[PDB]
Amino acid sequence: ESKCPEELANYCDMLLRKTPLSKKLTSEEIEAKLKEVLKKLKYVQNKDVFMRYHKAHLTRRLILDISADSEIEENMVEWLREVGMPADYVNKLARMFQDIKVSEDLNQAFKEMHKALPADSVNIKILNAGAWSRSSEKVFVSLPTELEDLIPEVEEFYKKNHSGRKLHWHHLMSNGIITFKNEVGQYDLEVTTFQLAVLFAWNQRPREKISFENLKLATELPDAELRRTLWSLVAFPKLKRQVLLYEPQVNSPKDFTEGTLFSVNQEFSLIKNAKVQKRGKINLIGRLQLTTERMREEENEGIVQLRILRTQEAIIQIMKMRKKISNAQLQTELVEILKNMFLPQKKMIKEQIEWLIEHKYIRRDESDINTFIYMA
Amino acid sequence: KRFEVKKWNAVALWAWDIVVDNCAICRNHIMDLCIECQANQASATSEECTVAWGVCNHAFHFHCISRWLKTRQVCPLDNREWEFQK
Amino acid sequence: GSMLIKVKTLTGKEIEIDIEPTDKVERIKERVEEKEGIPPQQQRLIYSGKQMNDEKTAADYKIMGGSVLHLVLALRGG
Ligand SMILES: [Zn+2]
Ligand SMILES: [Zn+2]
Ligand SMILES: [Zn+2]
Repeated sequence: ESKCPEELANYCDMLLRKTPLSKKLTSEEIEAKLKEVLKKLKYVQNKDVFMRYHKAHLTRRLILDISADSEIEENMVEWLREVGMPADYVNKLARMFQDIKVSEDLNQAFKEMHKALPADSVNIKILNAGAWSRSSEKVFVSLPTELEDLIPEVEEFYKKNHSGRKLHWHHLMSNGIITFKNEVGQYDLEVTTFQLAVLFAWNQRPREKISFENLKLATELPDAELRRTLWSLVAFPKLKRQVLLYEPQVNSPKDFTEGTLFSVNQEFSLIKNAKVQKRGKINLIGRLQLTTERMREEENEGIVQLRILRTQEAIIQIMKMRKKISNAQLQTELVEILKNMFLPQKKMIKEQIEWLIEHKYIRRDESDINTFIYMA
Repeated sequence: KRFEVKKWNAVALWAWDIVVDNCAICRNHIMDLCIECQANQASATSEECTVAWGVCNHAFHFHCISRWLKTRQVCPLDNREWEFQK
Repeated sequence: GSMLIKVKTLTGKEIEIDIEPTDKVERIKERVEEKEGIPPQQQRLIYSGKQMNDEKTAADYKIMGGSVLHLVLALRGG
């Protein structure tokens, strides 16, 4: 049935995105196997965890424009509103679909408004900041001249369109394809800005080793991100030949050190039928809401589960000792049993009483709407 | 052993810039409410109060110009007929 | 017992226990029962909002030094 508020979110992504499961089916089945899930959400602790992991997923699909069913993705929205999902959430996602359209029209336009890089080498995408983006923490990176010179040029293009607006560049979500002349051949690499930054930090010293400390200076990427990004380039999963050959091996990015040395693997190349391809193209993406963010909500979401758990337990504890208690009397001593745990808030309480009423733990009296009875 | 950009997908976030001049019409911060929305109660007319931009590049509130079109149909500053911009 | 941790119960009463990072939770529930009358079956241990599985170790749930484990009784357990 699937219980995890997250695994649930991960299934919708599996269905809406170009994966095996979604190509091995048809719009009817899919629409069906989707309709099924939103129904089960009515039975999930805090629906927000599902919203969080869902929006995130959409963003990935929307941006990398790898949505399998462009029709549903939209439609997915209303069924998402229909089931009951919050207000500001639904239309907010909707606003996201509206931007890719507003953007296509805006890209097609920008490209023509000029006949840095070749016309169709650059593709823009301007999205609402309140809708999309979440955690806003300055993230710094050194852009190679090519990209840097484009930013302002696009910045002015939007200017004579909708004044009173300012673009804020999103390097996490931006991506592109870069060539990679190796010693075995030339290949196309699909990457995020951060990676472009790390790789390009070799251009002026093609065959030189660069330590972790220097990359921190050449790329500006804060320590953490650098670690992930490098790891993403020395250990990309399901990849036969890696792009960057690091030095003292480790099993985790956390183990990297100032002295750690990195170099452009000259023996890189794809393979097709145990035959070494000289021309190839691979993808190295799938990024997120800056790492520090991940640790943020988790840290809290865990605490919430714990309060919920304690609240839940504390109720049935009073309920066990006494047997027939009133909302009134229960509210007050609910605060004392959790005296050395935390002060339960009345919303959390209300919700767990409901939760305990359907899972048949507590029952309301016919004689008194309030006043609960400890059942079974 | 170059690494050269071959295709770039730039992504930026749309955000309302900060304007620091005043509405030459009601004489209030363009970013705040107008003299109307300020006092006049809530209602079906208490609709959002945005700013407007014209082909003359000046920018007054939205209501403070509306009440300036049922009549004088030129921009009070550069006397060149009013014309909006999206 | 190289790893000295503690289990907090509903009342806030903390209980200290000596274990090894290879010790299984199924055994902690036991060392908890030898210290307090609580039977393993009514025990649900919660570390970082996540529930510990019996057939797993403290090492798995990245448990450390004075790390606090939450003993939340079962509803259907007394
Ligand atoms: Zn005004
Ligand atoms: Zn107004
Ligand atoms: Zn004017």
